[PDB]
Amino acid sequence: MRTLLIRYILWRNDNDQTYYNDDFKKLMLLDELVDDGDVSTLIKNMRMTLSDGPLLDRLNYPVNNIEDAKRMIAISAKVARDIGERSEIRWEESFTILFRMIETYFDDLMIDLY
Amino acid sequence: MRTLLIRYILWRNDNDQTYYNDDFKKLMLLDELVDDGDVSTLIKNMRMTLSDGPLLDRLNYPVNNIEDAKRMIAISAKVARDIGERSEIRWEESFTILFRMIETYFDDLMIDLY
Repeated sequence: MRTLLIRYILWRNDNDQTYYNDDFKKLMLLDELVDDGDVSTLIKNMRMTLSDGPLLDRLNYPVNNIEDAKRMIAISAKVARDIGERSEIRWEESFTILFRMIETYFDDLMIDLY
Repeated sequence: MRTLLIRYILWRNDNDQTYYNDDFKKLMLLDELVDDGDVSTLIKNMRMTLSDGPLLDRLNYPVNNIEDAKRMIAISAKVARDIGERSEIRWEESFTILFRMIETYFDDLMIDLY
């Protein structure tokens, strides 16, 4: 789950066909859980501050249920997409926080998705 | 370079052909720079301690030249390979340290490799 999620988020960023996998299709369904307006707001802030700061702030939100986790994956995915591949983001820092929150839900997320 | 290296190390760990890229061939040539005996020693220690601790210790070594960086990538790659896919390693923590040391060499590593 850790690997798959890293691979998926990175893929959402650059859209490199050479790194696409069909397991991404299921994870892509989680996008409906996140409003595009929230993503736009987040991107605007990231650009305003020239940092992943606003993304890390969103990732530092509490995760109390699997739906909360699904949303964090989706927000990471849509931000990754919308920010653009040129964006010099230290992705491992975002993954550190994302997984710090969602790690426990990995077993259930895997069942829920596949 | 950050993305490519994340993708390469993760690929070395699971050997999933669906995540392979031709750019990995060049990075695989760096393996000659690292002795297999050092890797064996490191793996033995990781297993002894049930942690990535010994890997993180190796990654915390100083990087004074591009060859030092090339070796850190190679040690990360061979450890990733030899440890096995089942290994519950928080890869992002290893990437945090690896990139903390090698980040500056990214531009030169890219030229040197491609």
